[PDB]
Amino acid sequence: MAGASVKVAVRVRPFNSREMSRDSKCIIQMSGSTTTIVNPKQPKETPKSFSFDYSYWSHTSPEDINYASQKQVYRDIGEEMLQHAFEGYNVCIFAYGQTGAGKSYTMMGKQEKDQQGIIPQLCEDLFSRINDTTNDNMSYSVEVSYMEIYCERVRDLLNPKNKGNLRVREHPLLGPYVEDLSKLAVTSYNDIQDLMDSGNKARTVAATNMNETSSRSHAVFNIIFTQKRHDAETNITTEKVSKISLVDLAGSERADSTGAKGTRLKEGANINKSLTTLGKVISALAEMDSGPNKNKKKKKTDFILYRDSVLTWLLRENLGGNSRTAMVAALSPADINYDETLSTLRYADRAKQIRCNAVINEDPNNKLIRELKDEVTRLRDLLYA
Amino acid sequence: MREIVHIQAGQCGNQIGAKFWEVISDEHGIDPTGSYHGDSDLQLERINVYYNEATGNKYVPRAILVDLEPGTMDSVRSGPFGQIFRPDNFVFGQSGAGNNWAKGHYTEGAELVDSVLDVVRKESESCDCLQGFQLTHSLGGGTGSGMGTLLISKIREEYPDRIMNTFSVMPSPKVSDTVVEPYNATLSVHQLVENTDETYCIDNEALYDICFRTLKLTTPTYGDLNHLVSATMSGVTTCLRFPGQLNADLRKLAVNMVPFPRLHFFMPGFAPLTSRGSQQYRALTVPELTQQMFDSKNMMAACDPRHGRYLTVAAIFRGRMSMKEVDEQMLNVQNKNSSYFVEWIPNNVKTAVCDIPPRGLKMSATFIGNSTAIQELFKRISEQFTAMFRRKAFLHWYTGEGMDEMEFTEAESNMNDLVSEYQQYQDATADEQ
Amino acid sequence: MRECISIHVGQAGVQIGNACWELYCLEHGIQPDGQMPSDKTIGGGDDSFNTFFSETGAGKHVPRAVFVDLEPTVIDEVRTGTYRQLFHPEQLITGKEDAANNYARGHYTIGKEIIDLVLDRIRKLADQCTGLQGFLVFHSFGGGTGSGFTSLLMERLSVDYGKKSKLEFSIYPAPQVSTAVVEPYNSILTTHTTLEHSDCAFMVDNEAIYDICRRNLDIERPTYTNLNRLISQIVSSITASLRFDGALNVDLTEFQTNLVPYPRIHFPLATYAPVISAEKAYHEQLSVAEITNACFEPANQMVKCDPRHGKYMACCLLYRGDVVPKDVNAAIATIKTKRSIQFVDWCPTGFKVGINYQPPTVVPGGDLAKVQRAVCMLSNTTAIAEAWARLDHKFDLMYAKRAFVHWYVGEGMEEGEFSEAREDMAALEKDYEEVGVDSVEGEGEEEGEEY
Ligand SMILES: CC(=O)O[C@H]1C(=O)[C@@]2(C)[C@H]([C@H](OC(=O)c3ccccc3)[C@]3(O)C[C@H](OC(=O)[C@H](O)[C@@H](NC(=O)c4ccccc4)c4ccccc4)C(C)=C1C3(C)C)[C@]1(OC(C)=O)CO[C@@H]1C[C@@H]2O
Ligand SMILES: Nc1nc2c(ncn2[C@@H]2O[C@H](COP(=O)(O)OP(=O)(O)OP(=O)(O)O)[C@@H](O)[C@H]2O)c(=O)[nH]1
Ligand SMILES: Nc1ncnc2c1ncn2[C@@H]1O[C@H](COP(=O)(O)OP(=O)(O)NP(=O)(O)O)[C@@H](O)[C@H]1O
Ligand SMILES: Nc1nc2c(ncn2[C@@H]2O[C@H](COP(=O)(O)OP(=O)(O)O)[C@@H](O)[C@H]2O)c(=O)[nH]1
Ligand SMILES: [Mg+2]
Repeated sequence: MAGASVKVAVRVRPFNSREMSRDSKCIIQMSGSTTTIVNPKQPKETPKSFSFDYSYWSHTSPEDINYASQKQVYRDIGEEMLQHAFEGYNVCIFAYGQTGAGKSYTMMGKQEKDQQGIIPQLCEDLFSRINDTTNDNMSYSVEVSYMEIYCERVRDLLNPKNKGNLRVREHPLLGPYVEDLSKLAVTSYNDIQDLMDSGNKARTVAATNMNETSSRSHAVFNIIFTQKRHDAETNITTEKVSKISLVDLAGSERADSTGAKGTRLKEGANINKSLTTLGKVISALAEMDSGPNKNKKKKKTDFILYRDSVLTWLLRENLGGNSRTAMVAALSPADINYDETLSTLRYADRAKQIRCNAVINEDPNNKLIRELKDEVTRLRDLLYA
Repeated sequence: MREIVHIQAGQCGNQIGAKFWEVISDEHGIDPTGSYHGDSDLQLERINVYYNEATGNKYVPRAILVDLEPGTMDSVRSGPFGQIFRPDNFVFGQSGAGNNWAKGHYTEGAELVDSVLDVVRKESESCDCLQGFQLTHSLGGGTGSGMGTLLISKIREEYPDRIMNTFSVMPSPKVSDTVVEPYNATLSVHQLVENTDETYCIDNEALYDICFRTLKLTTPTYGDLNHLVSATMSGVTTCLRFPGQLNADLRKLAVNMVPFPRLHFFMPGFAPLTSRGSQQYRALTVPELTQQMFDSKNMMAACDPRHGRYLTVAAIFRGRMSMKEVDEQMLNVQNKNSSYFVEWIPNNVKTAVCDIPPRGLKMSATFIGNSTAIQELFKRISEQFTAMFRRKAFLHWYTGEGMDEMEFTEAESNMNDLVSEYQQYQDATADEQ
Repeated sequence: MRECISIHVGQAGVQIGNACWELYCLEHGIQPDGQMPSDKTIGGGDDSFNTFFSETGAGKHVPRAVFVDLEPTVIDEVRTGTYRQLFHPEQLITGKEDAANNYARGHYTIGKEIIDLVLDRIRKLADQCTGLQGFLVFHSFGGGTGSGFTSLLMERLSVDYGKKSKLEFSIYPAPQVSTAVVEPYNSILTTHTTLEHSDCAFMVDNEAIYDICRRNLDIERPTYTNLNRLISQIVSSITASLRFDGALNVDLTEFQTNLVPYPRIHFPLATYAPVISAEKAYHEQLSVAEITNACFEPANQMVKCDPRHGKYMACCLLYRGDVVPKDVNAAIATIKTKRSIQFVDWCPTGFKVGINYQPPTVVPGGDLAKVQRAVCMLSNTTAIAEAWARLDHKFDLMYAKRAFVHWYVGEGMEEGEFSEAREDMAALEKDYEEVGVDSVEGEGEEEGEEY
């Protein structure tokens, strides 16, 4: 078991071609660990504001100061979580965002392979670290699997067969699992890229008003990692086994945005239900972490509840037990796309919500007058003393 | 137009369905031959909820009867209301399951399910705007539990937006008429927890207790128990059929009664009950109905509600009455027994009023409670199930029909989680740690 | 001439509509079948008043109303009831399932599939009118239809028409008793559209009217019919100035000009003074001063809130019957001397007055006595915030644990909208606290210098 240390991160991407073509305006402003956003239609009352454990400004590409470089975010999250994985405990990454905000980017990176997202840095450090560490007295095994959740049904991507539904089960000792789920071994990150592309081609996608290509289902990319030791004895044993779950969440949906009827509304409803269940479990885990840390009196077991949706059900080993969780939320900079960003921040504000506030400074002339008066008081003191 | 399709599987479900159709036919004034010989005008206003119209002003119900032995079909056809049903809906096979869950759900039922589904689709497509389904069955038997769960699964897969109900007779603590009951009850509850929106829990022991103590009957028989259950079933869906001052469909009860998706096991009840030869002493008023309705000894679930807390309650009244009396009485019930209501729901009593009371009762009321005490039933079943599973009492009869031991374990785990989830919202405070 | 459409939505709206139209037909002498034999006996007149009714060639009068619902059960009573021939056949039912106490099913999913037809009928009705005054929507918080469909309809009406007034008469949840468990979510979700789009909303409470019926009319077991009759009397007193002659007449726009100080505080309470049974109608004078005093009694309020805990921003009195202005001035002067009644310091006048000659009518089979004088008082005050605060608490106790939330998101509403609104309600509660504060002492810094 380990403390449910959940890391909340948000990142703002730059402009795209269409947004640059229009006379759009940036509305997200960051400072320390707080981000604030304004209304184009209501610029009088106040900006709304949120606080997260990490705020990342990848807006200005050529900027040199406080730029959230991809190596930086990898150092923040992926290095520590790979270190946790090598200890033999499970690791989970959740990628969330709405078409445009910039999810894939953070997960994959550019195509020129010069600025790498979370996946290449993690995988290459895993492979490279092992290749430059393995010895006669140790063996390492790595496998990969890729599945999707759609309308509370599990479907396989790597297998090219007829896409029939599979059946979730629950081995008494090993926990939940899926029958007939294809599992393959990999040697280097090129193999993972090939499998990932092949699987991504098989995902279900539908067009909507927001974008022509919108995710209609969650995806789970599991990396099974096993270490075996050859001690100076006839008994050769597996030291421990760990799992890395890289997860793609479909964005929250609103008929006030996707006006399609029929199957399209049903998919959105199921997506929203799954997202609500996920937030419900994640916040409870953070509360579980927080309680005994403060008062030493663990809150019994607050028995967390996963058997509510298939997504949280399959990932039971990764959220709970001895494991760590980290989440990144993409945000788009168009003044036009307000409520998408508002909803993304609101749903990102869960999972150990951080206290947020505003500052507001004072009229510069008044500050100058106050400084002059303070100097005069000191000098009058320089005269009195 | 809110149409309900009615299904019934097994001996228990068939008998209860027969009695229920006899009751409803009396309510709407339909003769056994199928013609209408009623008096009031409102009876035909909403007859299409349960009945279809034939050629010569003859009505036919939407019943679908299922079994794996022809004995009960023959019994129902040779009965007072045998000829009202459609002949083409009598689906059956031979060499029934025989109290074996595996035979009902994996081997024998797999052949009849296609025909049953064809009939169900045919009946459903003809409706104007289907609302939901029903299913009467018993969990302690083979055909009932197995075929009912399979039908529920398939229909839920096919029609995912409509409301599925079910009236299930749970195994009793003490009175037992089968030996392999706990396996069937557990391997089943495992499906009912997943594929159903509302379940009403019935138990023979509670009904026998009502008959012996309240009604004062000396020789209860299964007809009486079917009577009680049928009265409740008629009471639940009243607001679809008759006008009133505050309506409540099945979906409104679903929305108001269920806080979380996996907590939909209800304790039903009905008032009043004068036991006869004592009507002249008891004055019938709304406070008397509310008093009898909440009594612990009136429930049909064989659970003591005083051992837990009421997550939510619903009361459907039928008659001409004042709304102030109803609201004040529900408020008084909530205040005087504040220990037995959860604190984080500020008000947890839904109320509905209908204008047309039953045949010969100035007033009536039906009760749908949702409390944590129901967990006891599941716990009791587990306390038997493991006692038979540690040493594999009657397992070879189940594995001989193709069922891996894992399926058994994957279930004892699911019901145990259900008991734990109910146990969470049961303690009457939560602070400190 | 001066026309108003009444729009009724939900079971509560439809039933209050039944009571209101019974009262209007009794008032103008129109038979339930639409004929008016009284005009034929008279030989000609303006009894077919255009505020509510429209006349055809054959002498039949049709009301200016639009009933809406999703349950056929409620409207089918009217279609086969006593007034089956009064209304146009276009009653606008959705022969499908009800919204079922779910605000979402009534603004995002089942709410469409009927809004276009409703707006088309309203367009036809409005085209028939030659110079419109405004709208009167009747709905009820808590219900799925009366919240979601009311919100959608008000949004579309505000877009289409814009400048015309829009008044509400709504049933707010009671502090203690209720007929639903998911009421607070519906009320809080409705408050946004009640705030932005409507121009003046009146609120009532079933618990208060029950207490009034028990104490005044001596009815120990009232039903919804009596409450609906009382609300109908209120609305009739509101609209009486458009129809009948009077010494001082008050239009619908005068209410708004005199009663709302700022755009966001348009939530006044309503009261009706001479509620008295026939048996107690004797033993009493029922003079002008008595009814004016009774209007300010905290026990007679139609909402469970104490005026003594706040301040009166503005008031408006509408008198009916044998009333003379001097007695009215004397009563107002008497009220201004009491210390229990508090007025904000920035409204020294704080009174609007209207007098009408037509006295109130009596419904056969009713329970209100025949009286010569009557008064209806509309008060814009700060006490009402207390009521909101109570309901606010209930919302939190259900939203901490996310109870009953999966139903709402299963129909097309992001978990965010819930909080985006709670914040809106909290902002509104802030304003009412801000406005009622006395002006800061000698508001413009300090004065007193050379001359
Ligand atoms: C006072 C009077 O007139 O006699 C009653 C009577 O004495 C009581 C005891 C009746 C009687 O019920 C029983 O004796 C009984 C026996 C076994 C199981 C259940 C009930 C009655 O049989 C039951 C019967 O009820 C009805 O007729 C209702 O409409 C009922 N329908 C049926 O019972 C029915 C059964 C088969 C076929 C058709 C109709 C009903 C209630 C709610 C919703 C739908 C239907 C009535 C009035 C009575 C008698 C005759 C004694 C009670 O039953 C009902 C449902 O009313 C028992 O508790 C009530 C309270 C009544 O006071
Ligand atoms: N004063 C008064 N209130 C009523 C009346 N009828 C219903 N109500 C109130 O309305 C509330 C229920 O909301 P409704 O708008 O009637 O529900 P609905 O119109 O059927 O719409 P749905 O909720 O979707 O079913 C209850 O809490 C009652 O207090 C009435 O006749 N008079
Ligand atoms: N922080 C960033 N810095 C630079 N470029 C970025 C950044 N985030 C996103 N981008 C790029 O800008 C575009 C936005 O990402 P995009 O592929 O539209 O993600 P998305 O559509 O928001 N994903 P999803 O939320 O799953 O639907 C892509 O071309 C990204 O490569
Ligand atoms: N309430 C009620 N229960 C019954 C009736 N008949 C049988 N049962 C119950 O059903 C159980 C046996 O179920 P059974 O009908 O054989 O299931 P099936 O064989 O699949 O139809 C027994 O434990 C009885 O308690 C009845 O008429 N009424
Ligand atoms: Mg309704």
